[PDB]
Amino acid sequence: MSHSLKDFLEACETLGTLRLIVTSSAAVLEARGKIEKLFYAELAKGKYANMHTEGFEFHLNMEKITQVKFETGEAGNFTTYAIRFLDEKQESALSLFLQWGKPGEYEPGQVEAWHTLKEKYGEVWEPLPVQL
Amino acid sequence: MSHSLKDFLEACETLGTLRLIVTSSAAVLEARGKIEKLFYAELAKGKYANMHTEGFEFHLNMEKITQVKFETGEAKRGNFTTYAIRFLDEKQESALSLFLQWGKPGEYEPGQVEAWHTLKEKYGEVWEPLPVQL
Ligand SMILES: [Zn+2]
Ligand SMILES: [Zn+2]
Repeated sequence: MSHSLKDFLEACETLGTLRLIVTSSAAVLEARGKIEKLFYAELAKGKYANMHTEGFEFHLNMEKITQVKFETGEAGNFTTYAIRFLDEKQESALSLFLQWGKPGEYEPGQVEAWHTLKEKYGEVWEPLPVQL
Repeated sequence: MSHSLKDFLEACETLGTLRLIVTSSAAVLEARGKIEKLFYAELAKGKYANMHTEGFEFHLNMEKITQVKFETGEAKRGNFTTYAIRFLDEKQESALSLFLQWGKPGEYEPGQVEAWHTLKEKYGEVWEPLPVQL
């Protein structure tokens, strides 16, 4: 399965509140927010998807993402729902988790929206070449 | 010279609102907030500095930082001066950058830039963490 990473990122707006996770060699930042109002720009280093919210800013070099995977886990006694954006080394450059309110209480239709994306794009898939 | 990374992170509370930047191989996340209410924990992979706010959670493996550098830069959009603290790993790559958070372009909080220079003078423009201890 091969799909547009741009289309997919925009489609993540349907997931409601997310926990966006980016990890370096030594740090982790886990930001709470909804994906929306994405803007794109091409630079020397890559073709970027970008977001500016009140609490945080986000940039994704779409050209470096080789595969996207859906994943569930266990937290409390409840299921977690994640989407991983993997790089050439098969390491997660970005992870998106559905964000609950009180522990395990997801937003109405949120878990459904996640399954809808997984069914539409597939369990694991590779992005098509990026064109801005 | 060498200093305690723990003491340094505690001292960062004096810098007011920061912009915490963590970069992976392909993504950048920037979160706005003061470095305050830090808590430490020893995990399997090492001693971590952490923060929990409503908007974000932050974790730093202190044992992986080999060098810390103060840098004044210039913003791409605005052409205004930026003030950063970069936490380098063993590859001399920034595992975390803390920027003074600007309001309007080049606008900082009262005493904030002076506080950055004071911290820089106290720790040095480039310094190395001591073996991590809480
Ligand atoms: Zn940015
Ligand atoms: Zn966390």
